[PDB]
Amino acid sequence: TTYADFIASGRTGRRNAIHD
Amino acid sequence: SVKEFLAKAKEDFLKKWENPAQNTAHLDQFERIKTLGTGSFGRVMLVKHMETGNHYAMKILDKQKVVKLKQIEHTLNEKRILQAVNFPFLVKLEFSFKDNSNLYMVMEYVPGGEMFSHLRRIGRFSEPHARFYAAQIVLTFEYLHSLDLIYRDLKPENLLIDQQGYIQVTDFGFAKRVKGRTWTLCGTPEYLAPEIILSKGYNKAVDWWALGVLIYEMAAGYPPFFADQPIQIYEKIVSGKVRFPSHFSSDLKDLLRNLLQVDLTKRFGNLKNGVNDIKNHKWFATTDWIAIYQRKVEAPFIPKFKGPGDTSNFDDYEEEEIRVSINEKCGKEFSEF
Ligand SMILES: O=S(=O)(NC[C@@H]1C[C@@H](OCc2ccc(Cl)cc2)CN1)c1cccc2cnccc12
Repeated sequence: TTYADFIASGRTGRRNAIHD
Repeated sequence: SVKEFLAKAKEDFLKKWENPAQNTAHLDQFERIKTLGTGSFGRVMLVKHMETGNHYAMKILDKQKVVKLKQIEHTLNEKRILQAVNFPFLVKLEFSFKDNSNLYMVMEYVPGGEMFSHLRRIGRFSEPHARFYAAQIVLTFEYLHSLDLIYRDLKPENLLIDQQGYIQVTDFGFAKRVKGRTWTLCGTPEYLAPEIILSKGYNKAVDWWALGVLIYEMAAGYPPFFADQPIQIYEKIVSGKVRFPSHFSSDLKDLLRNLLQVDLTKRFGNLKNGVNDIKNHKWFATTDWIAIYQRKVEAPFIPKFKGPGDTSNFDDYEEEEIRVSINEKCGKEFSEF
């Protein structure tokens, strides 16, 4: 499932800002 | 009237924008209690103001780290805009000041925690629940955009739930007052509009794309574009194929196709009718925009409140001593702060 794929991903914690 | 309310809001904002408040407190007026959040060049702590006994969230930015990360102008933006705005769903700035080492912005403490925390724990929000939060963002962006401000970091991590269950938006670090186009690559990967990724000039329409991402995430429990690494996220965004959970309503999917729209001539929020395309969409038919603004709608969720200064709705972070050097750092850079 998509939920399972998300929870197994490295991006379920707080996501940091990006900049250039 | 909305137009009349927004014209007066602009008058209020402009006076503060042109004459910013500066140096309205000092570090020794606060007792530092606990770290609530951390970033690349600073942290936010729960503090108590000794003279009033009020608790606040104090954002402490290390000047040298701001400089190293080339976020000087962005940080001046954040403070200048934040001291000038006034809206029910924006965290209010109470004081600001600086010392030899750091910049400080003291804001209202919002004890219910980040939307992010509740969303991850609970898993997803019902469509009515998500709609309640989304309406507040729509009105907030209507307000900000009317002042020529783009926000540029909408995400659940920047939305705090207050004691009444309403949203308060925090973190104006990428907020900018701009008429027309801007070019800086900034934001959070999952929420970036394709224009930003493709290094085009962009405008306030990037906030409306980000609203689409937020609504999707709230209702699904995961964002519409995710992967282990940002480059893979960007590829998914620029392809723009979104798949919706089978449980999303027809109205929800139609709103999101119009927000998550690569084509700027078609993206809701960016058309001739503006924000009213969003406000009058079928998904929002049961929303009383006036009552939301007035905080008269009963919130779907009210946070557990154990008392003044309680931080139970926040995660624990490693604590580090706040050091104030005996030499002034980066004086010229932050002169106007
Ligand atoms: O720090 S908070 O706890 N929550 C928002 C932050 C943002 C994002 O992290 C990035 C970040 C954190 C700190 C700093 Cl200085 C830079 C970047 C998710 N956590 C917070 C900030 C501002 C006002 C608050 C008021 N009440 C409670 C918590 C508050």
